[PDB]
Amino acid sequence: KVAWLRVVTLAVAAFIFNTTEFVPVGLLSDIAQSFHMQTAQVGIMLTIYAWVVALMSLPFMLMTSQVERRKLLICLFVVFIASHVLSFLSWSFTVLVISRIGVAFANAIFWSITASLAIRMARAQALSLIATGTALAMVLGLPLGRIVGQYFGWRMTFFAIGIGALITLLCLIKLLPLLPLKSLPLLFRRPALMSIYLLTVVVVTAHYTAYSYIEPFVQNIAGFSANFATALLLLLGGAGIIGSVIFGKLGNQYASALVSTAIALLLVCLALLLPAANSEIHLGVLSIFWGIAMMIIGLGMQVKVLALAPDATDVAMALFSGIFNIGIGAGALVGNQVSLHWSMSMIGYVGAVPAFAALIWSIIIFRRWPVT
Ligand SMILES: CCCCCCCCCO[C@@H]1O[C@H](CO)[C@@H](O)[C@H](O)[C@H]1O
Ligand SMILES: CCCCCCCCCO[C@@H]1O[C@H](CO)[C@@H](O)[C@H](O)[C@H]1O
Repeated sequence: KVAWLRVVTLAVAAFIFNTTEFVPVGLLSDIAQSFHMQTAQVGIMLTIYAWVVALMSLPFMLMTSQVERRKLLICLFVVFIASHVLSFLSWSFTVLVISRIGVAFANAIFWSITASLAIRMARAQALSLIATGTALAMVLGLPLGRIVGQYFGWRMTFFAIGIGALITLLCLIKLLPLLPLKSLPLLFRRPALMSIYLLTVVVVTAHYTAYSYIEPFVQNIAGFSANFATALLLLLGGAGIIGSVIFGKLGNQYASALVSTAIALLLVCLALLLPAANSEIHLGVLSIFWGIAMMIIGLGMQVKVLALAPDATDVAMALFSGIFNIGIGAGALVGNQVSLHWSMSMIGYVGAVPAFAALIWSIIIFRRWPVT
């Protein structure tokens, strides 16, 4: 009953925390406009947010292992809210980026403890309540947040996100009850696990070289309307939900085959992004594949990480999330460079290189370790 109420207030927080990671992709120009930059330069806020989560997610999780979670959640929420107020009234791109380092700290801690808190209250579908909040962040959180950005501006988008957290924080204060390192070398010494981390960083770099700049790409390269970009992002968000269900149905026994097929499919979408940019329905139909491909890739490797480190899922997850974010920041940076020094239309072809590498690498490591 109220058990459900608290797992539910956890899911709305998941949705809120994931939406703010996502929304900069759909406010890049709006943000660029307010600070007089080209849209690609704004990509630095993505790199910098993702690398701070990466370098901190494993350290943060350890240092906060002895803190009771209700006290922990409140502090991370306070940091989160304060940071979004700071994004709203930020007086320089530098101040905006500094606010984004603040939200990165809260996110890093927040994803440490949120699955554990979901299972503590009654369980398997208590966990799916946290995932569906992520899911909603994808198909609703990012698209709606862009629409708010277009009407009210990007600052109000960040301001609204913090207010929602604040409302969520208060529900958590009423609803929450009292909530009372040596694995790295062993995990390092598992080449099958290390190979998945390697795969993860390469393939995520591939995807985010293009995905980070899809908004300026759609409007300034494909030259479609601002509202076409918003629809594409809902397609991608809904395509991700689609990929999420096929994986959930066949992932436990076809994860390797699913991962490599999805990587092949992602490679193909990257290479055909600029060619498909002349037809709005080609881009829209491409993005449906793109969205399906990338979410199957991400969950397949997450399931490999679990299958390879059941003895230490916490640090393995902290490691997986960390290296996943390194690929996020690398994708934005490479995308940033291809856009500034070459052009944003090669964004699809440059992302294709590492996606190809990752394909071959996936094909190799699944031959070498085929039973999980
Ligand atoms: C080419 C070397 C092989 C790389 C394979 C990646 C697994 C080892 C990297 O772990 C490191 O752990 C640190 C924890 O703070 C972070 O800096 C970041 O998570 C990550 O880099
Ligand atoms: C952070 C992105 C910059 C790194 C460059 C991406 C390449 C990493 C892919 O791995 C390598 O691809 C080789 C191609 O020959 C394979 O032969 C080799 O097996 C494998 O080690």
